[PDB]
Amino acid sequence: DQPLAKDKVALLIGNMNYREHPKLKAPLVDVYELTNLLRQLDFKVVSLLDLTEYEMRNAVDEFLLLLDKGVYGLLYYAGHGYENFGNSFMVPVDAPNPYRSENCLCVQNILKLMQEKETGLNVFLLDMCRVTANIVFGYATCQGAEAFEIQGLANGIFMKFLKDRLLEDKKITVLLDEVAEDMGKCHLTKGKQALEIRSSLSEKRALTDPIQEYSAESLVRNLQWAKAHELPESMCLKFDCGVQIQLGFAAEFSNVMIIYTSIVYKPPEIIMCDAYVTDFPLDLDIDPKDANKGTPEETGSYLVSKDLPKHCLYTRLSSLQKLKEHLVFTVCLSYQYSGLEDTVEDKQEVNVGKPLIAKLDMH
Amino acid sequence: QPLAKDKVALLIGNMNYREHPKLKAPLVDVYELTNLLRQLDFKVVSLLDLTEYEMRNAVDEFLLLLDKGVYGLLYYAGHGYENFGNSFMVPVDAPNPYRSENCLCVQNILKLMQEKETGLNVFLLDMCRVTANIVFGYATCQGLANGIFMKFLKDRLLEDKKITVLLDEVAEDMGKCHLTQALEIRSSLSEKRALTDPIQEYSAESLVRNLQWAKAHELPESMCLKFDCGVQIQLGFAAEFSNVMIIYTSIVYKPPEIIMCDAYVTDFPLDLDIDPKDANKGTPEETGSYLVSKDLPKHCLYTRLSSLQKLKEHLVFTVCLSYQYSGLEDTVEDKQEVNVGKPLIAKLDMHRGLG
Ligand SMILES: NCc1cnn(-c2ccc(NC(=O)N[C@H]3COc4ccc(Br)cc4C3)cc2Cl)c1
Ligand SMILES: NCc1cnn(-c2ccc(NC(=O)N[C@H]3COc4ccc(Br)cc4C3)cc2Cl)c1
Repeated sequence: DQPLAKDKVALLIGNMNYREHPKLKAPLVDVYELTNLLRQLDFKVVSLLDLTEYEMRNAVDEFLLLLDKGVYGLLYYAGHGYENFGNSFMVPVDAPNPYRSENCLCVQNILKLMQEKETGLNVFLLDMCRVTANIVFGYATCQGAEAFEIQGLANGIFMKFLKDRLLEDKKITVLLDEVAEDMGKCHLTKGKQALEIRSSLSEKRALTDPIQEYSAESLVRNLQWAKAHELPESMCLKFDCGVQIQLGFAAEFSNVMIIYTSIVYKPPEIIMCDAYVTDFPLDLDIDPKDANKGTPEETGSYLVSKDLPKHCLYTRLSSLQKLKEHLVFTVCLSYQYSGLEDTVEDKQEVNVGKPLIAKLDMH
Repeated sequence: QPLAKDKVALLIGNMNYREHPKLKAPLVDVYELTNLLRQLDFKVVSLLDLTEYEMRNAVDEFLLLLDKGVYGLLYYAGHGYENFGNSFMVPVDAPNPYRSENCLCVQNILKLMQEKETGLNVFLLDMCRVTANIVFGYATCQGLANGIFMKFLKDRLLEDKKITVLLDEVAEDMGKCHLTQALEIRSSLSEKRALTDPIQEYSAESLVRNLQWAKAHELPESMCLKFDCGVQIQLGFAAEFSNVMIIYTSIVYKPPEIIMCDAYVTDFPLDLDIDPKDANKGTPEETGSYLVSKDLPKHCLYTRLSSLQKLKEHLVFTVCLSYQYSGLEDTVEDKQEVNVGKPLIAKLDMHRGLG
């Protein structure tokens, strides 16, 4: 008979900007594409980029609390990893050089924590660069870039093959076995990408299984998702000179938001009219040289450009998990009247609350 | 179509532990898996009750057969345990409590297998609590019936399907059955390999594998022993396992002037540790032998030699005859020493120590 999911939840972590290790590029595109594919399969997804050790530990611990009886969970990690004494570790962006196991997340410890859950299906996919829980563990490993090799937005090897099979209505073990076979058919993969599948799945479970809504347990999961996806409402700021500026917000990842400013009305007597954002909380570590760009791409934002209106100034806030209080910042306006030489200045402070992952209370 | 350069298998079943509870399922499970693998054209060596050094030597010699393109299968049934995320196979001489140093680390064996250019490497653990293409089945459980794992495995093993798909079906059958025992499958298989793939020989490498198999399966020829009194006794040999041979005696001819006579075997090498109270039985079952009873003639006396891996030199033993002439009261005794060479696993030259 048809297997069903009580619910479907997923946590995706992509680490790229390492303080003491080579920077990676594939986790950005891989996490974004996997988020959209899992959304088509009706997963409630939280996707985080560039997490420190404590951030990673807190995110995994909170994901594990959602794993009630019958729930389908998926944890995906892309970034640096390593093996030591038969144990594999996920490397956070603040890890020292050389790698110390105390500063990394032990994959085996997470599998043991998952083993204690009564989940319908638990999928743990590691895309690293070097009474049953129904756990399926996909361990993909690739070599680090060659220092003297020639290096757009390309997918990593594993995600390239996984995205072609992930939407299939087949048992997840069968599906991953097909992925391993596709990679074995390619000669370019033969020495640069490996895949090991560990499974204790005893039932025909698939990511496409339907979901079985007003219970407290169900509401807790919906509420965590809803908070993590909450963007500030758009604001129309009215200045004394008559100029009106709209402040817009778009989501790229659960901890990455794009802010844009647009001139909605400029009185005829005003010619120059620059609106820009400033005074961001110090926790976010925003470099002002990268804020107020003429295009979203100049802020390092390539994936949500479709959902952004043109003729704005864009700013990328990419460390929202470090925001411990409300997001308070300033919108400055620098303008010049027709027939006059001096530039006039004005500003207003805005409070847009706790956006996206920050709504879950960061500590 | 995928092909195997050759198909080799080593099956170990541990039951009679010195310091741990005795097990029964490995006897039946090893025997049944041997016959199924033989139908799939595997060259199989199946050993029972191995000590630490015996297990290490057998695994090391099995790993030497794993040349490029070969399909290997290693099966272990017996006590096992997990410690620090590592699993260990427990030999019959292991002390209590368990120790990593006295047991075989499963992960160390997987690492040794990882270095081979095998076409397919299957490692199945049935425990009681150029890629290598490794598929690892890890079954754990907490009376002549099969063990749980082998019961489900034997219904699927002969299928012409990819070994990973086949083991996934086994895990699903156990998940349906209320009776069930856990199963974890670890795989790095990137090609469509199956135990049913055909074998693709006169090369030296091919001949080395055939020779190891041939030696491990060599039984002594049947013998007709002729005694001075005219009595003739036929001595027979049957294989139950690679280290377990059944010996049987029968009176083929008794001269009319001999009113009664009995024959029996004695003086086995001390390495074999044969208890004479268990030898010369009227039925094979009384010797602890019930799997090969079909291939044994009736009305013989049976003796089970079950530790052939401990035989260092030729198997030399005595056939005694006690008889009585018609018209006489006293019983006449006679005996003949018999040398049957090194049978089965003993033909591979058994030694003290490691390597
Ligand atoms: N530097 C400051 C700092 C230190 N720690 N943290 C921190 C604390 C808490 C979290 N919590 C979190 O991610 N919760 C998610 C887990 O994934 C899913 C998946 C599905 C659904 Br439905 C809901 C959720 C909820 C994250 C962080 Cl990064 C910040
Ligand atoms: N206490 C005395 C003592 C100590 N060590 N040993 C000992 C030494 C060597 C072996 N060698 C062994 O079993 N070789 C087999 C391995 O499996 C296969 C599989 C397929 C084919 Br084709 C051929 C073979 C050859 C066994 C033992 Cl028990 C005895």
